[PDB]
Amino acid sequence: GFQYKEDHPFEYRKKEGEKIRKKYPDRVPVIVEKAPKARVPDLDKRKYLVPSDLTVGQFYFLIRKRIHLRPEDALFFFVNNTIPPTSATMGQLYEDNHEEDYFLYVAYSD
Repeated sequence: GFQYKEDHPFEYRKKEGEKIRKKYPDRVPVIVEKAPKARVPDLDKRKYLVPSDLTVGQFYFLIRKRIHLRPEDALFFFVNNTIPPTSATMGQLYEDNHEEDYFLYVAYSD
């Protein structure tokens, strides 16, 4: 599973997610890591605070660039056993998929 969940016990993650949701009402907290079997670069930053209206497609645009993919290279997000559509907003994805620690978890893969 996600490295972030190894690096921090549930109770602390939940307290931090609560904190963020209180402090930043129009942002959604996202943990982003490479999928276990993906063959692409790792990012140094895993904790994201993105506008709720940001689309999944825009988030691909940002992630793709940070891992030095070309627009024509494949990239997928895995979110709770699904690939979200590009038209979904991160706010929508958060409401549908956030964990009980109040984070949304997104894996990326080629």
